[PDB]
Amino acid sequence: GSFVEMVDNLRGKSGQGYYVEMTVGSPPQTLNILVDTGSSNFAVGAAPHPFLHRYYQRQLSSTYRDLRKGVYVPYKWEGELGTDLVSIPHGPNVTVRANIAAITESDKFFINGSNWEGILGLAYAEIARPDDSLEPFFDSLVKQTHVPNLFSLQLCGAGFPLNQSEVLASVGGSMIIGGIDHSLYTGSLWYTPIRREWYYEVIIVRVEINGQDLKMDCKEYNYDKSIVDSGTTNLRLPKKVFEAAVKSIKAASSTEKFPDGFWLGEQLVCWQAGTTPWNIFPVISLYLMGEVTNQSFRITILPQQYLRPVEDVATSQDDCYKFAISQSSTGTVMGAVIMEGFYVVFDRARKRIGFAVSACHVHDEFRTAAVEGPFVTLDMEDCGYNI
Amino acid sequence: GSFVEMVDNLRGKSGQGYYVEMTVGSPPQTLNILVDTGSSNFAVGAAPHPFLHRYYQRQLSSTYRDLRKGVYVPYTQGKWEGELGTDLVSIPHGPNVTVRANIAAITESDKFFINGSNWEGILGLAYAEIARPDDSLEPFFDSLVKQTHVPNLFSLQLCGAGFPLNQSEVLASVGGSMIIGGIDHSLYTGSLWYTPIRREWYYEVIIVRVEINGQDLKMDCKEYNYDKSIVDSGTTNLRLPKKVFEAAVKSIKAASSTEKFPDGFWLGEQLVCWQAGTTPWNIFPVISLYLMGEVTNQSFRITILPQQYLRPVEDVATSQDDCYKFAISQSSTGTVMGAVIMEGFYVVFDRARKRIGFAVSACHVHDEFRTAAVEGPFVTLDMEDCGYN
Ligand SMILES: CN(Cc1cccc(CCc2cccnc2N)c1)Cc1ccco1
Ligand SMILES: CN(Cc1cccc(CCc2cccnc2N)c1)Cc1ccco1
Repeated sequence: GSFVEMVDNLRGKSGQGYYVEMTVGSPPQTLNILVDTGSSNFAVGAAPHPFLHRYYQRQLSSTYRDLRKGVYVPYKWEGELGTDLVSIPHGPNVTVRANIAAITESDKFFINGSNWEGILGLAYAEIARPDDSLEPFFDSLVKQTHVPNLFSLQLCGAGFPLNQSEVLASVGGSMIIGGIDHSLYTGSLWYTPIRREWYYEVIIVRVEINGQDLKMDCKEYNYDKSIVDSGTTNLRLPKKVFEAAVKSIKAASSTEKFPDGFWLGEQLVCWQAGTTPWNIFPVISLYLMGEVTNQSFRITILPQQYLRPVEDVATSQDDCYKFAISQSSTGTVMGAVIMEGFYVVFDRARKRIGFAVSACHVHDEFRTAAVEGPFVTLDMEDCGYNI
Repeated sequence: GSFVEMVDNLRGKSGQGYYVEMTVGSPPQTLNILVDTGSSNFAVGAAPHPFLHRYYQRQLSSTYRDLRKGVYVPYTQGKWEGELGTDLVSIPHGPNVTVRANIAAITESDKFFINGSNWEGILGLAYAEIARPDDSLEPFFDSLVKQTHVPNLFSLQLCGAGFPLNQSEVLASVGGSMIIGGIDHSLYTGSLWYTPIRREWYYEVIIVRVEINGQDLKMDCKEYNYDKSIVDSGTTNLRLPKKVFEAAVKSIKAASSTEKFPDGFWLGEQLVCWQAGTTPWNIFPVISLYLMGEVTNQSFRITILPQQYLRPVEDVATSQDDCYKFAISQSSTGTVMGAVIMEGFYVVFDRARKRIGFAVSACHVHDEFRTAAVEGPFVTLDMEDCGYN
């Protein structure tokens, strides 16, 4: 581990997000910021909100600069654009002037009890709002300092429910800015190409449930795109893929019958303390395009990743979970529960994303998550979707 | 001899299928249903789908009965997931009867419903042996015959227009006739020749000889029926077993050799266009399929023109050129006489006498020099050896 100052700098969980501490303004105003590889705007609460116990106060920063431009981002938050000096206390020892969207109005954005007051969009300018002329934070960081154009994320799910006090005192993972820390993973790093620089887009070429090929035209897996998104909780799949995957997961776990509400990801299922039947649920393997022509590799997750720990509505001693795989109308999304199984390297400089088994992934004595390769795979370019 | 209330009750085309109007539930819910002699399930869209502008709403039918059982039907050419039940069904332009039939309410489907075909369901007219999930689910036609006095027989006249039909034309055009319970003599010319239904599952028949412009393909006749030969209104092309397809394409290429076409054409994937009105029909050969007759050692033949095996398609430029796709393709499931072959003939599915009849269609496309034909008899020996076991 060569980046000890950034190791363990994250807090949070898959259901509400993982955040890093940042400071904005002069003198520095400390705020907790959601790490989101699925968006490209740095935006912070800048006005009182029932779910915020602190926010960015522009009139108290001597380095605040008003851009005299508004921005509306519906998913929903509205803000006022400006720039200010920004730092990451447990990160690179540098201060940069970055664009900041001061959130003045929001609907269903700030989550009661998540502990974050803003969002750090780490994707590319092409999807920045209002348009690509608003330089994203990481682009500003790299242009203004000597920090290498790469960051890596280790998101650590606890494997069990964390109450409001525990989630504030618990280490949720690491965001290494400008490098790769070898203590955060085991085995080798396998890289898949970033197809296009907007979202962190990748190409899935094969899907297996307990080794059984889902057998779908691989274009279906990336319809209309496949991205790595730390700002989303679930592994989400295109309608047709979700329907085929749920049917296969139900068949593999058929020794136990679960209510439709469970497979819809809406209702929790509980087992007597310590008896969760992990072994009846299948592992899921996603094969990704490799960097070598006709070569692919696979990442395999366990039900310990796709079943999300939740506190029983009775706070009992039962171990409960919600199914963390859901249908998508916007393509495949490898959300937080999938990233919790791996150390993910966003190698912007080499236009590639690396995956390695996470040193903090939850597993049991019989199975572990995996990143394995290589596999000979043909015509993988045809797996990509073109509008 | 004449069923005027059923004449012209079909719409559609070979590329997307021919459908008949049906009603399901109480009060009646109207739906366009694909006529398919290649399957045995009555299944209808029962949930929103981007290619469906209407679907069966079970909660609005007072006569809907839930069978509490699912059914999953996967086809390399389409897949659908459904919930089984029964309801009252009628065919507005068919027998004046109402039947309680099994209905698979389709809730999930993959590549089954096609954009712009205008049908929201499928009527499987074949036998119970191939009904899903098993033969205990009585097919619609079996229910119809058991519940009414309708004769156990139906006939199909599928009419190809000979040219592309645009989105509004195909909805206003008469695509043919499905005569339920009989035979209408105005739909064909000449005599009807019958071939035995070998076994009641698919409508299985036996081909005993194949000719391309009179030249015998000369293959062991068992190759033509490997592993079976069926009449299937549910698929577009004339499909031939790999070995037969390769020999047939070599012969059709040799007969049409005065003009060279890209391999993509012979793969049925790319169109070929000619200036308006100049399609060189005459350079393409007729294809003759000899079928086992009902008389011992007797066979007859049906002859198809390129006007049947070259399928009219609109040019990617909408130009005034006349364009087509080659409608003969390779099969791994035996010989399939699909829609383009049925467009040449009036086909009688005589279930009561376990036989299929063929007659030249009064609506088949041809030119002034050649016509489709159904002719016999021919002395043919050992025709039972042509069947695959
Ligand atoms: C839902 N999270 C909050 C939230 C709310 C609105 C927009 C965004 C970012 C934009 C976005 C929208 C939709 C999908 N992904 C995204 N990155 C994030 C919390 C979270 C992070 C990880 C898991 O839970
Ligand atoms: C391909 N048609 C739709 C469609 C799709 C999947 C299964 C089925 C029915 C089952 C079947 C499968 C394969 C061959 N024949 C069949 N009857 C029909 C449309 C059509 C009919 C005539 C020409 O285009």
